[PDB]
Amino acid sequence: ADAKALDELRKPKFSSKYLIQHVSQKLIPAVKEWEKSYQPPVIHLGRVLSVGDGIARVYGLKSVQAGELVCFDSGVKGMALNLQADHVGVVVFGNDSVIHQGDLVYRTGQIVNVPIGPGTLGRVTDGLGQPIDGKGPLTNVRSSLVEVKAPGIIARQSVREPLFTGVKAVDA
Amino acid sequence: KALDELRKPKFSSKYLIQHVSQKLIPAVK
Amino acid sequence: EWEKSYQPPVIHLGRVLSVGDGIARVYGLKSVQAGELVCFDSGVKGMALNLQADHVGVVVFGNDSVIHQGDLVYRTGQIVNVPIGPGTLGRVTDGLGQPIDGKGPLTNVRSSLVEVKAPGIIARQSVREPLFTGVKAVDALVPIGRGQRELIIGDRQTGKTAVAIDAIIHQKNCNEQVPKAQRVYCVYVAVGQKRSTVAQLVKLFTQTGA
Amino acid sequence: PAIDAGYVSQVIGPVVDVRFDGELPSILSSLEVEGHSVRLVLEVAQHMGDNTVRCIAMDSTDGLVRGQKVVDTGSPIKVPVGRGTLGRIMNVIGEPVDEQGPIDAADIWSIHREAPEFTEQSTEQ
Amino acid sequence: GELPSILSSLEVEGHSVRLVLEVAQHMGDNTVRCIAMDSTDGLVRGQKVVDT
Amino acid sequence: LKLPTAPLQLSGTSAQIATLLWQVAAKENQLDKVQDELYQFIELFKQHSELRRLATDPFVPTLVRTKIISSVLKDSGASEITKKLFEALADEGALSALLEVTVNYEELMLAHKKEVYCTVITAEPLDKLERVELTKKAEKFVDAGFKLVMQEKIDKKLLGGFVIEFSDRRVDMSTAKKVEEFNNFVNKLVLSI
Amino acid sequence: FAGVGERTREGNDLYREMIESGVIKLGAERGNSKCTLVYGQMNEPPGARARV
Ligand SMILES: Nc1ncnc2c1ncn2[C@@H]1O[C@H](COP(=O)(O)OP(=O)(O)OP(=O)(O)O)[C@@H](O)[C@H]1O
Ligand SMILES: [Mg+2]
Repeated sequence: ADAKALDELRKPKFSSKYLIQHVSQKLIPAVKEWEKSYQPPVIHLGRVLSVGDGIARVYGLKSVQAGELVCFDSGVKGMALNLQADHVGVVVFGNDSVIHQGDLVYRTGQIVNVPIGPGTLGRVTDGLGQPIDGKGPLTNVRSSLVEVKAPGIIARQSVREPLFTGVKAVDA
Repeated sequence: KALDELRKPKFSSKYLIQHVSQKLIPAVK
Repeated sequence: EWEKSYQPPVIHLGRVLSVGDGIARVYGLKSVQAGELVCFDSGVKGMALNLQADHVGVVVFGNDSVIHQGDLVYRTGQIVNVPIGPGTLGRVTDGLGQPIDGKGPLTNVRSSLVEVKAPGIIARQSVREPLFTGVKAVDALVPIGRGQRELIIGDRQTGKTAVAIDAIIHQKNCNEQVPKAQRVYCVYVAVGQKRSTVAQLVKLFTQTGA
Repeated sequence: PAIDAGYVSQVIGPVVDVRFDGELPSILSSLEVEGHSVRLVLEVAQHMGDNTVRCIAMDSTDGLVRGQKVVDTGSPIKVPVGRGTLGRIMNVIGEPVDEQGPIDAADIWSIHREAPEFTEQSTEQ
Repeated sequence: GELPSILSSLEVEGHSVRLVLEVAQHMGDNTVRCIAMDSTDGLVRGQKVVDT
Repeated sequence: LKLPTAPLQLSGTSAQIATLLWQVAAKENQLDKVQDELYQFIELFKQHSELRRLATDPFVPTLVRTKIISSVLKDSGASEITKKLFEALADEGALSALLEVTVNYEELMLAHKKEVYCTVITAEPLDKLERVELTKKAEKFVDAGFKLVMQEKIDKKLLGGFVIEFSDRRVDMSTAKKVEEFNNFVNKLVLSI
Repeated sequence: FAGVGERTREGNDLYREMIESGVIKLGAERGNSKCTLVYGQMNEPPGARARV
C-alpha cells in the first residue's frame, strides 16, 4: 500500500452516496445513546494509556514540551521523557501504584523545576523540592530548572580560593 | 489533511485475519 | 552483429522506502534475485541481501547520503561480479574490482562472480608441492603446501602482516628462478585497514618488485 | 513556504523526528528548529520512510513541542574555516563561544566530506 | 469497567483453591497484568475475577 | 471451502483482509458494489469526527465501538459484505485499517479489469501511425491479454524512439540510450582487441 | 585543538595558558594566532559531542 496510492484517497471517488447520507442522519443519534460510556475526549489534557514499572504512556497532551513536569490528577508529578506520535511516555516521580489507566494527566507548562532561593536554606526536601521536614512550605523561594546546561569556557576562571575542609589529611 | 490520523493502522492482534475470516465468509448467501 | 541483435531489456524499478546506516529498504523490485547488484539513481550501487514480502533490504556500496526516500532503484540483472584475469596483476583495486591506483581501466580482464562454489572432492588432489614463505620459523616448523590454507593468528601488534608480506616478497624471489608454470601470483586483500597503511605496502611491493 | 519547512513529529532525547510533507532533506543535512529558546540545529541521520526524517539534535531538546516548525537549510553543518578562525573558540556548529565577536570566515565548509583517495596518500616517515 | 490499582488484590472466582492475583501493571486496552500467589494450572480465559 | 483465486498476491494484515474481502465479493459478483461501499467510508471519515473517533481513540469501549457501527449499518447500504466487514473490524478495533484495506482492494480490482496503466514518453508529439505502431510494440510487454492504457509525454532529451514507464518496470527503446549502449559496446570492444 | 567530551575546566585552562604564552592573541593581533580551538565538552548533549 503505497503512500502515492494512499494520497489519492483524499480525493472523493465514491460516485454514489447512498449510505453517506444514510448514516450521517443516523450517526449522531447512535452516538448520543452511548454517552454514559464515553469518557470525555482529550486533546490538550492527557489520559493514561498504560502505567507500569514507573513509566506511564499518556494519550493526548498535544502541546507538552519534551522534559516537562506533568501532573497526574492524583497529584503525582511526572516528566514527559519521550513525546511519540501516538502517546507521550512520562516518567513518574513517585509510586505508580496510584496511577490508573484512564487517569487525567495535566500539563503544567514548565520544564521540571525545583524551588531555589534563600528560603530553601535550612530545609529538608525530597528529590523534587517538596519539603519533608514538616515545617511548612518553602517560602521566600522561586522556581528554576533542574537541567540547566553548565557554564561554558568563557564563563569560568581557574580556582584560586582554598575551601577548607577541616580534615588534616584533606587540607594538607 | 483531516484523514492523516488513519494513515497507518495499529492492531492489537497478530491473528486479526482469523477473526475477520470467520465473519466475512459466512456472510455470503 | 551487436546492432542486428539488440533488444533494449525491460528494467525492473523500485522505490526507496527508507534509507539510513547504509541500508535502503526498497519497495517493489519484484523480480530481483538474492545477492543481485542493483543500481540507485544516484549512481551508487547496492546488493539485494534479504528479499522480504513487503520490501527488499539493499546494502549500499558507498555513502548512503545521496539516497532519498522515493528514489528509483534499478536492478542490473546480474549477481555481484569482479574483473578477473592477468590485467589485474600490478593493480590496486577496491572491494569490487574498480582500480584505485589512478592508472585507468583494467585492460585485459574479464568479469566473473565473487560467490563461486568451491571445488568438490573429485576436483582436488593432495597438497604436495611446498609453498616457501622465506620465513624459516615457518618453513622449518610449520611448513605450508600449495593449496593449504594457513591461519596467521596473533595479538594486536605481533608480526602478522610481516609474515604475510614476507610470503609475498619471497614469491618474487622464486618466480625469477622457477619455470613459468610453477610461479605463484599473490593477492593481498586489505580489509578495514588504513588507506595509508596500504599505500605503504604498494610502495614496498614496488621497490621490491613484487 | 510550508513545503521544505517540516514539523517535529516525535522527540526522544537527543533524537528528533521531523515530518516533511514534500521533498525531504538529504541525510547529513542541517535543519533549524524555529522558536526554540536557543539555536537548535538538527542533523538528518535517516529517512524513516513515511515522509519522516530522523534527526540528531546538536543542543538540548528540552522544550520541543510536537508540531514545531523545522526549517531545512539544504546543506550540512557548515562551520567557518580559514585563517580567521585562528585564535577563536568554536562549538560543534561553528559558533564563537569566546565572546570576541563574529568569526572572520574565508570560507564555510560542511563538516561532512569523504576521505582523501588512495592516490592522494603520503608515504613519508 | 474501571481497572484495579497496581498492587491491588484480585480473587479468581471459581477455582480449586483460593487463587489471589496481585496487579503488577496496567497494560492498556483495559487489561491488567497480574502475578499469581498460587498455581495457575486449571485457569480458563474468561473466568470471573473479583477485585477486592 | 475454496474461494475465487486472487489476481495478485499481497502482503499481510491489511492487504490480507483485502485479499479475502475481494474473494467474498467475487463470489456474489459484488466486486464493484463493495468498492464504492469502501469509498463512501473513506469519505465518511472525512466528514464525521465521532466516526473517526471509533478508529483512533483507544478509550472508547469496545462494546460501544461494535454497537455504533452495527447500529448505523442497518436498513440501508448494507451489501452484507461491507456490513459484516466493518462490524468485524470494529470488534478488534481495526477500523483504522479501512484506508489501506481500500488501497490494496483497488490493486486487486485494477488487476482484475486487466488494465496495465502505462506511460509512453517520446521525443516529439505522436502522429496517428506512430501511436498504432508503438502500441503494437508495447503490447508485447504486458504479461497477459492486458489492456494497456498508454499515457503520452514529451522529452526531447530522447532523440527519437520511446521509453515506456510501467511504474513497476521500464523498457527504454529510445535512441539516446541506443547511442549510449552503442558507445559503451564500442569502447568495451576496442579495449579487448 | 578539538576538545571532544572532556572537562570544560580543561578547555578554559588551555585557552588561558595559550593566551599567556602568546599562541592565541586577542583583539587586533588575532591574525598572529597559531591555534584554533573547537570544543564539544562533556556538558554537551550526545549529538554535539558526536559531531564536534
Ligand atoms: N620479523 C620481525 N623482525 C623485526 N621486527 C618486526 C618483525 N615483524 C614485525 N616487526 C615489527 O613489528 C611491528 C608490527 O608488525 P605488523 O605490522 O606485522 O603488526 P601486525 O601483526 O600486522 O599488527 P597490525 O595488523 O595491528 O598492524 C612492525 O612495525 C614491524 O616493524
Ligand atoms: Mg597488520
